[PDB]
Amino acid sequence: WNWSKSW
Amino acid sequence: YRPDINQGNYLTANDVSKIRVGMTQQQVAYALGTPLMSDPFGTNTWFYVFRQQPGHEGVTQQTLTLTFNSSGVLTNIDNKPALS
Amino acid sequence: RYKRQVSGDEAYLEAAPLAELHAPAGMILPVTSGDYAIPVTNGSGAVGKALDIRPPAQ
Amino acid sequence: KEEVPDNPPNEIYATAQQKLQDGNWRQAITQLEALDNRYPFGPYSQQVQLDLIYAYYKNADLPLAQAAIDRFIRLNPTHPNIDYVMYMRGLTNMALDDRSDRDPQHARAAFSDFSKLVRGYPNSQYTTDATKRLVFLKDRLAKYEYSVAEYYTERGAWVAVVNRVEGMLRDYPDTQATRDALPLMENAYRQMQMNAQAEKVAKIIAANS
Amino acid sequence: FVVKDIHFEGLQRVAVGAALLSMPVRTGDTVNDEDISNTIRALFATGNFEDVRVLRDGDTLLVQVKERPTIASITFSGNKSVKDDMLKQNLEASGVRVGESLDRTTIADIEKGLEDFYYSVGKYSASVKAVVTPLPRNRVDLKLVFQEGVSAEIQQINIVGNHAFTTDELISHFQLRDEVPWWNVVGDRKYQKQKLAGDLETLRSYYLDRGYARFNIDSTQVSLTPDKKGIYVTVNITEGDQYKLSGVEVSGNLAGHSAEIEQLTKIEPGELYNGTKVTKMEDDIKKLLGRYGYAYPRVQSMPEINDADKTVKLRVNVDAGNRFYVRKIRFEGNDTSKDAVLRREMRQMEGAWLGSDLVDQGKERLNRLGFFETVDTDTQRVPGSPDQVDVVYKVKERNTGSFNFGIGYGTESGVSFQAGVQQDNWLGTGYAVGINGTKNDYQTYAELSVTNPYFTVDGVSLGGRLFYNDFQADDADLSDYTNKSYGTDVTLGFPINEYNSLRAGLGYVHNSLSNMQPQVAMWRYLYSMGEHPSTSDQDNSFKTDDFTFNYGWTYNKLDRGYFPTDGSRVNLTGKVTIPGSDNEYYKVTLDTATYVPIDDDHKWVVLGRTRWGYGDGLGGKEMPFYENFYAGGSSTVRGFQSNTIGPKAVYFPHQASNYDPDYDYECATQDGAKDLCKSDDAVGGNAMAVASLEFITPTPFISDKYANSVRTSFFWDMGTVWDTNWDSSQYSGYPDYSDPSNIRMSAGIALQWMSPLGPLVFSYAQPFKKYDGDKAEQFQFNIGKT
Amino acid sequence: NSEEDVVKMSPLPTVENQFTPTTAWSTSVGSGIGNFYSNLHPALADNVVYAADRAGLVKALNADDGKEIWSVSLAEKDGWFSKEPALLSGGVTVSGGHVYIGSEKAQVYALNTSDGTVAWQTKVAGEALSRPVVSDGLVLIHTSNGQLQALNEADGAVKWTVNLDMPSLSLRGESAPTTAFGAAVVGGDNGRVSAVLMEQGQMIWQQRISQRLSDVDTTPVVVNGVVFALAYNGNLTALDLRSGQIMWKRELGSVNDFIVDGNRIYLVDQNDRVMALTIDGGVTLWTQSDLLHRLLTSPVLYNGNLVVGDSEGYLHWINVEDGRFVAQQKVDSSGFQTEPVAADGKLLIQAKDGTVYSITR
Repeated sequence: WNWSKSW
Repeated sequence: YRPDINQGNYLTANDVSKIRVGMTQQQVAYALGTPLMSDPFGTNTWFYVFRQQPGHEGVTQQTLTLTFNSSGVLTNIDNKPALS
Repeated sequence: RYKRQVSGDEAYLEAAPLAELHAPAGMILPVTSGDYAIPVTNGSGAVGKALDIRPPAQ
Repeated sequence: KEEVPDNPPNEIYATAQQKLQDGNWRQAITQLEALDNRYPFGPYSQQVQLDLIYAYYKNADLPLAQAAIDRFIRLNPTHPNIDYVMYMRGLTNMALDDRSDRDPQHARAAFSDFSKLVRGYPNSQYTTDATKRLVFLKDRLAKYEYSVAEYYTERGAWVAVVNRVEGMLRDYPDTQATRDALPLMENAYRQMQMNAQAEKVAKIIAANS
Repeated sequence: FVVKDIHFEGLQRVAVGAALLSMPVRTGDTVNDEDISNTIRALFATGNFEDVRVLRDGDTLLVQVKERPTIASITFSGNKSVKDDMLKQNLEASGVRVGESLDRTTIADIEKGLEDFYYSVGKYSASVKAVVTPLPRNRVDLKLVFQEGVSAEIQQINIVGNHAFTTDELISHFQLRDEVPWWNVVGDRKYQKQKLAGDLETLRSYYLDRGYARFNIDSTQVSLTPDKKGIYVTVNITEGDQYKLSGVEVSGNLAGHSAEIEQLTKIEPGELYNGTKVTKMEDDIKKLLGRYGYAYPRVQSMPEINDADKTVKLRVNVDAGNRFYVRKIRFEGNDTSKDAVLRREMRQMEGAWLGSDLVDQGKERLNRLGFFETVDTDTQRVPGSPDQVDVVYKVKERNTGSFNFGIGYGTESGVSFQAGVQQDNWLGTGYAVGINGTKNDYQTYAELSVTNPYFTVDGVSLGGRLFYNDFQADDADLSDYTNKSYGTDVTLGFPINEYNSLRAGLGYVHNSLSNMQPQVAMWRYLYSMGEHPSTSDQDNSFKTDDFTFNYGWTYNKLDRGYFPTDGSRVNLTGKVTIPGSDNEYYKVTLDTATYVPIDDDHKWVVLGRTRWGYGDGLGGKEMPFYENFYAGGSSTVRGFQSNTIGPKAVYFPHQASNYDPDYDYECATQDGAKDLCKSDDAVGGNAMAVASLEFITPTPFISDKYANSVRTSFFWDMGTVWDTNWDSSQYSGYPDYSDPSNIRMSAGIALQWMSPLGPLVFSYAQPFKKYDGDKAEQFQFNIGKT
Repeated sequence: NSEEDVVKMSPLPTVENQFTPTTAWSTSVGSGIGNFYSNLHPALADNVVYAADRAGLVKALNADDGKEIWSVSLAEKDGWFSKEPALLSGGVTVSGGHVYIGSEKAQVYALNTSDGTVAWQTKVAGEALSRPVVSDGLVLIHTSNGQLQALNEADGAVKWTVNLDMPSLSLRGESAPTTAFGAAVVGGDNGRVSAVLMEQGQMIWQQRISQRLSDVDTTPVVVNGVVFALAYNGNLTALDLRSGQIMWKRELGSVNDFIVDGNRIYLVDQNDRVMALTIDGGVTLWTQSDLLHRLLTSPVLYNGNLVVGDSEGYLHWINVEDGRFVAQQKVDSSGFQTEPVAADGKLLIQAKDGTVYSITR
């Protein structure tokens, strides 16, 4: 999956 | 490894032979172009440098120094086809 | 934001004075063109937290 | 949500002034915005606008301060106390500058603003601080130019270094960046074998340090 | 009517002087009906008044005017799919904004404007309602109630007039979609004009690349169903016959480069006309002319079509411009990233003759950096100079930090969690710091990395990395031993060709091994290191420190990252412990993949993969058993249980930890074991050789619209792992594990694609050549990519 | 993640059945027209019912028992594996021992009523979305490019073509011309009702009856020398068949067809309001707004009552004199979209699953 939320 | 490094005016080896001694700044500017370097320290002089340095092939430079007079008339031309 | 929370509020810096550039004999330094010039200002106003920037009563 | 009771302008203005004196900002913006919206053409709208500009600037909402200052200059070019607005615009731009390598456009805007203030109203009370900030901004711009020249010396371009240092000498002749960057121009001339110009630059360097 | 005084009734905001200036009529002049009407019209058009009434009193001209209420606030309700800020921006652009006046007759105009905006964004049945709330001080509040409705989606993209290519094939490449399966990731199913234009251009390029020079799109239709919940698209076209390329001629002011240009326009007589090759030829001529100092070398192609013999004869017109010199490269918008970070990505050099291709390369590189939302270029002519420019780059910056947490599954590794926090532009300096961690069925890895991508202006990098790695062997189908290691690393990197990338560096690694199951393989290596542990128990421990020098090399020619169809990747890696470390061994590995398309559309492909490896000790010692090579699994040899190929353990007779019946023990002492004991659990060997031949074919039973997003392969993998130091003389009874002729093969099928859960790969292999001990596993799969 | 509609679908009305309807037979055709928007529907001729599906299949059924007479698949197959859909979208028509069917590939097929063999097949300018009208030994097709073409019944070659302007955005579907006194009156997707001579295709006249606003006409009808034309989101109008001067107009727009009987005009507004206007001046007699936003179908006058389908599949019988519901029935669960056909005392309707239903009482 791999979610990627930026600061 | 690096990209190509280019600097200064592009001298075609044909325009440089098209300028004699006795013309004004306008004619030399029309022939070769506007120099990327000058002599700001008082005296009037135009340095057409054609320097290039591609990927690991050394540096090749052609220098052309034009010395004008007080009235903007070409007085001296000094050509160095390669750098020592 | 956090970078501006210090500069905006009170932080102030004083830099070194400007000194003219001497021209050796037999040559002239490039003309200045006066693009970025600092005119001489008389008087002694406040500076560095001594100058209140609160709006006046008008 | 920070609702403001429909009190008369006098009481709400007094509360806003007291809050400004206390040292609290976030609420002052709310009260002043409410007052201005409720009385667009009120008896003292201009003073409320000035207080709002001050609160916005000191609350770190610089874009709103810029917009308010632009509006104030547009509407009232002849306001007797306008020098304060120019000084506040200069402060806002200089704070947006917030790092000498990063882009200087805000430093340039601040320098232009402070120059206009000093040349227009030289007898005001913000003139000395204006000049003290102008000196620093000039030095910062010169440092940025010297940074670019240093990078182009690293890269290997000997006509960008010469041109940029010549531009620095043309625009910023009496700063520290120029005196620190003259050797870069000397080296650039030396590496292209323009020994006469290298000697001229060495003459310039020797006569100073 | 002579006027002696002027008065107004109702002026609150507008000043008396401004109003007097507005009205052409002035005090002390004759006034008639025409003047009054004109003044009333002027007041009406001012926008500050709703009703204007000008009447003449006994002597004075009294004016009754109702100033429009001023706008105080705006509210929205129901803008689920529309952001409030952009809706407010649209309103203010339309004209209605805070501070100004509100008209009581322009409500319909605002309603229709918002309706137009919703029709633009996709919702064709949206409704908007405006509510006006008066408030004291002649103020007004405008509330908007939105019923967005159901968005309209594409139901069909049809093409009529195509006889050579089926509709599904042509639609496969379009951006607009009509079928979006749940098990695939193809895209949304919405409609936008820009997408339609781009897709028409894509179709034109699709035909023009096959020689249909006379191609022409007659007309495009877009239709809605009566309920406005579906969109039908049609593209009436007309395709001609295939055309051959007879020849090419170049004419213009080439600037004395005909000899070097006529070489670029060589074509085999009888080639099928192409649209991509002609564009590439134009680009090559442009690059040749720009390499000589020209900035804007215009090039045009005007094909001549002869239908009698079906021949296309190009006519290239080349207009090489005049040189322009850059004087300043200015970057604006980089409020965080230092100037050098942006400037070191430039191919164009300040102080040099201009080149458009170089400027575009610089813009593309800045985009590829990833710190900027938008990078725009602007070449501004310097005033007073005829041939000098300044190149300005305007960059909008992102917040480059990131958190990320991923989950994956797979038979090879079980449930695998990953977490990480990364900063790619640390303080705008260009350093890319990060902390990463992974945890799967048989290890836990945690690293802290700090990379400087431009340690030297040329491009040489310099990275460092701390890492802690815990490895449980028993959970990976190996002999029982737990290995907790930690260490540092520093590595350079020298990009040398844009494909090759050397890299050399140092590193320090400390390994603590414990809970080692007695067997021949390790205690042939423990004895080398001087250890003399007891083989009757498994309460062992061994700590080693190594100072390795890691070198490598890469070569990445693949054209596409995902589903490559042509190219070759090679990857050589090494390792060697410099003197002073406890261990003394050298290790080498070589991975290879090569794709060889066997058609013109790159649909049938041949993929050859290889993986070689060899390592051994130097000073009379052996390679550590925790660095061995394991073969077999979902990636190396499909069809064999992960880490099963190679030598098998030969356990000693040992007492277990806590023996208990009903539990299988590796022939411990309490089972009547009195000699060396065979086993069927792999140990890995110090020499690896694996190969794989794969035939990639189009998916057979999938509709051609999205049959290019699923890759089907028929593969034949083979491999072997052997232990070179094994001595066959002493252990004669047991199999010879030092023999490399024991090859293991397995053929089967493989499917791969991308699902919303991540990259899914499935494989079914039937090992038709395996030796005693090997454990087969027909069905393997990976989901999610950690 | 949620979805909502601007207009709420009206609740299913409750009614008492004065008569109990039934279902004589229900044959299945392959996959019906699916979820797409098509004009495909059955037709009757000499006690036999022809039906088709979007896939390409065509079937002939007995109108009394549902027995199959013949079946033919029009999807060309390039071997035992590949099978390209035929995309039939032109309403089935029958005349003189033929079965004319349109298509979305700009093809017009003319099957034989005897054994289903293709008598001829022609290529037209665009997607032949309209009903293939038949008259004066010509087959009129209204493509999706606005081009009205007239194929020959016997040969199958385009005899003449007339170009009608097309807008940027339009409503899916095309108008089927009605022919009267040797002239075909057709309404394009540009809001223009135009009359064309059949001999060559000379535009006799063209009138705008419209009012991003689109419109469509969908088969204006002719009676006693007056043409009634109803334009979507426009206004119903009565035009003179000879001059085109607007006789009377009324602000109401729809796409699905209407009907005229005696001195009454029963139509279905776009908002699903079954109304009955008067020919003389268009003064309404009654309105049945109880089915608002139910996505009705074109009404059919069966046994003096309007039968209309809907999205859920319920079939409603409503009276004529006053507008009171007379009955309702649950026929299919997929839903009804194609117009019912009433003829020879037989009412037939095709669902979205292709299951042709025959209704009675």
